[PDB]
Amino acid sequence: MVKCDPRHGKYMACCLLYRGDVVPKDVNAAIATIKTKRSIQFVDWCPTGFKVGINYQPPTVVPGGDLAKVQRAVCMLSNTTAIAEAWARLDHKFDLMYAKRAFVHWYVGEGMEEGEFSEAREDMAALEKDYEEVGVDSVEGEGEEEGEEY
Amino acid sequence: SPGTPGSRSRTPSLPTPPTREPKKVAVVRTPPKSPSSAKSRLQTAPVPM
Repeated sequence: MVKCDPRHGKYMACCLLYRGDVVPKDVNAAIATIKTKRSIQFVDWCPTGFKVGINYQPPTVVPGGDLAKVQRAVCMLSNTTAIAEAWARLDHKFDLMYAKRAFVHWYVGEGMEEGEFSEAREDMAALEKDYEEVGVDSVEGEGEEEGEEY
Repeated sequence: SPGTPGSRSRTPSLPTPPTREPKKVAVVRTPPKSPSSAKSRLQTAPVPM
């Protein structure tokens, strides 16, 4: 529900919330199945990468809706470098308006500083590099593509 | 002027109308008030780094 490719990012933390007719062993098996499909790479500095919650009440759809009804359902909150890479875009659209100082008088006109925009850009650029440092998880490798001679 | 004996005719002939005179009349006097202007412009957008 955010326009970023998770396969391009790296997973960092997940909370999974379960509703309705749900079995703890089947939740365990579902999450174990994700951890064995390690192509869904989580950070190597946090192997214990899941939180779980389970509640007995199934979801209700408000009449006039379109969502199918279900005996059980799943909600997730996920932290991943992909959504900071979406922020790195929103910052390079700020940068383009500020590189021509477009619109800044509608905000300096309220008794802000132009100095505030320059502060804000730099704070954001520091955040993108904060996320770059934790994208760099110093995970170990697997193999080479070629063999050797003797 | 010599002529016939006795009374001779009494003729004036001074022509009344003015001759050619200095009135040329047709000269340029008042052209419409007309200034030329060379003009210039210089583009001045925001130019940060």
